[PDB]
Amino acid sequence: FVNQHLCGSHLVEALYLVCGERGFFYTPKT
Amino acid sequence: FVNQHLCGSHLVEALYLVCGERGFFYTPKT
Amino acid sequence: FVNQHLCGSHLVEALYLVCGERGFFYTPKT
Amino acid sequence: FVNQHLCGSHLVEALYLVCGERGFFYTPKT
Amino acid sequence: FVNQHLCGSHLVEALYLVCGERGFFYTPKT
Amino acid sequence: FVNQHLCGSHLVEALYLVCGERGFFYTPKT
Amino acid sequence: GIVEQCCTSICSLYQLENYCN
Amino acid sequence: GIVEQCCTSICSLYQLENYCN
Amino acid sequence: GIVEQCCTSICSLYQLENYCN
Amino acid sequence: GIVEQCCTSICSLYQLENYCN
Amino acid sequence: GIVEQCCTSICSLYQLENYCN
Amino acid sequence: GIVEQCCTSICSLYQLENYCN
Ligand SMILES: [Cl-]
Ligand SMILES: [Cl-]
Ligand SMILES: [Zn+2]
Ligand SMILES: [Zn+2]
Repeated sequence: FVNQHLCGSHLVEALYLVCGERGFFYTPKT
Repeated sequence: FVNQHLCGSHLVEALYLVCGERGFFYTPKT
Repeated sequence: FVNQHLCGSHLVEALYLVCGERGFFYTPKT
Repeated sequence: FVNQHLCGSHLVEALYLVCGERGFFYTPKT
Repeated sequence: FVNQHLCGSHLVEALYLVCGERGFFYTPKT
Repeated sequence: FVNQHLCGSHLVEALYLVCGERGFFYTPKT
Repeated sequence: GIVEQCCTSICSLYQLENYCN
Repeated sequence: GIVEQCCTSICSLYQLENYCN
Repeated sequence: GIVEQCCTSICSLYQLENYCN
Repeated sequence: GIVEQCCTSICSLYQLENYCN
Repeated sequence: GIVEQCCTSICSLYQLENYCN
Repeated sequence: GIVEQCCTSICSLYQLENYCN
């Protein structure tokens, strides 16, 4: 896999793809 | 606003949109 | 809900989520 | 180009892509 | 159609919409 | 990581995410 | 409407332009 | 869970907020 | 307008809701 | 093909890499 | 190439169409 | 954190995987 540059909703999409059925938590700073 | 089916990546995109900086958890297993 | 920073297609996605069955109009400047 | 099913947010993303600066309306009720 | 400003995954979405069943190749520099 | 259904634009978004700078081909006809 | 034209049935990008302003 | 609430069934954006931190 | 506001500044869902049909 | 592998059936991100250049 | 052109400048759907299989 | 890292710098899928439940 390649390194990623992901901002905004793109990161969430990436988390979704990566974690599948496990889900994930999205925890921005501040 | 409205009630709609929100599935998969669209669901987490909506969570991103609603929660933003608070963050969120996506835990499909419950 | 949180405030949003939405450019490009992200705004349209947001309008879609917000307006649901009502639909919406997307009217950029110029 | 092609003909395809375009639904939901994918539909409005396509409208954004086709209309861009002209803007568009998404009016699912007709 | 309008001209496009597409970065990142947005370009791929655009290619997907444009090429439909034909598919496409995505070939960034470097 | 996980195995999931990846269809349509979501499929090519995943390919973008996995291949990135290598690029990829999306060839649904095979 | 657009949903019938493009989601339920299929449409081209040209037909999509019908819904631009 | 969220999938049942929002995907299988439908939910509002308010209900979506149930899953924020 | 809203398209520019949300991208150059911020905007709220409530502002967005004004653009629903 | 990819659609069969990943959409109709399921695939991993590793299998997705099969379609990179 | 097209990936850079569309992001640093603009590109058209017609240019994109060149990248279909 | 990861949300900032991936946007201001880069991040890997493997780093992302740490955020799965
Ligand atoms: Cl879908
Ligand atoms: Cl973006
Ligand atoms: Zn989708
Ligand atoms: Zn984006």
